[PDB]
Amino acid sequence: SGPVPSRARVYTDVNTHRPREYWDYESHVVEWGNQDDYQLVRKLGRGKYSEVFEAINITNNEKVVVKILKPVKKKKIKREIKILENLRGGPNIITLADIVKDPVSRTPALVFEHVNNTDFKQLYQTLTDYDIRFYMYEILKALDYCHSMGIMHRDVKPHNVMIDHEHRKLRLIDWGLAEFYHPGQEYNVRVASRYFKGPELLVDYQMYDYSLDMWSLGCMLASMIFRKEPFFHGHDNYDQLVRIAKVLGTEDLYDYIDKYNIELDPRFNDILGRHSRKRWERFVHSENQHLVSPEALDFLDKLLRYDHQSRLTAREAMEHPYFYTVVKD
Ligand SMILES: COc1ccc(C(=O)Nc2ncc(-c3ccc(C(=O)O)cc3)s2)cc1
Repeated sequence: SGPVPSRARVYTDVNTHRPREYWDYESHVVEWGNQDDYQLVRKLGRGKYSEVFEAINITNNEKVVVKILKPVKKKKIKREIKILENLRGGPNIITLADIVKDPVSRTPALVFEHVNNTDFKQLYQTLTDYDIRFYMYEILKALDYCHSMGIMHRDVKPHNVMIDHEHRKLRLIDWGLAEFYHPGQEYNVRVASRYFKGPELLVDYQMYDYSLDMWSLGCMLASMIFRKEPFFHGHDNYDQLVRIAKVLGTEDLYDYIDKYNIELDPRFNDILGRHSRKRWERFVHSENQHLVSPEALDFLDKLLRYDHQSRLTAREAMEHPYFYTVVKD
């Protein structure tokens, strides 16, 4: 008879108590840098709505990355910009070193610090058990910081986690989907990579929060220790939830939907079927045991939970024994 509302259990009113210019990006006035200080070197990846290039600051010969914002909606540009500024300086948060525009065209471009990212398409291998705990911990720092600042990343995935292994340097990037958290707001469930979409999104529950991001984190932790990227590999959004259900089980999935009085599509109930909750051990093998430990499994199990309200906060996660060595260090 109607979805049960929900609210973040932590940092719930973080933006409510701040000045109106902090989250009101629509009124944010941008200060422009000088476009002529940069020269594009080569195109990297791509994207819909943006063109990313490796570049060089002609003033200091320093490498930099430039994201040209293609014709879209100024609000979206204002949102990412305001967010990037609000987070500037945060631990492991990509640094927005400048903002420029074509004086004639008006086409906006975001200049970021450069990261000599180690090729991930085949790197998470040499990554030792300690390397994972370390980087996971570092990713946690960024999340707790951004969440602390009332902001949801919404696109946590391996591609948005730049890593310069040689320098043990990590950065969380592309805040293109990030949004400000305001208790009781209904958000767009169509964010984040499919393999990293949380149950809440998959069942169309819109009143979600920061917890979306630890689920995505949990997915990354899984793929990393079990050496299966992506861990949950669905064909489409519907199948994505089936992949999760085959691991976490259907009973818990149904208690969750029941709890929030969520209505699922009829056909969806047919494809979910019936599955038992499998034990994580079931996924460990000779090629990934060195990365798996009891602590890792306990931590992962506390991240990957249907009910977003029951997931660990980034802060609580940084306290898990899995990180004993890292912290100690
Ligand atoms: C193989 O060596 C490599 C060295 C460097 C790179 C590379 O892309 N470096 C990069 N450094 C920073 C990058 C970056 C890309 C997008 C965004 C955003 O917020 O949208 C922010 C920062 S990309 C890629 C490969």
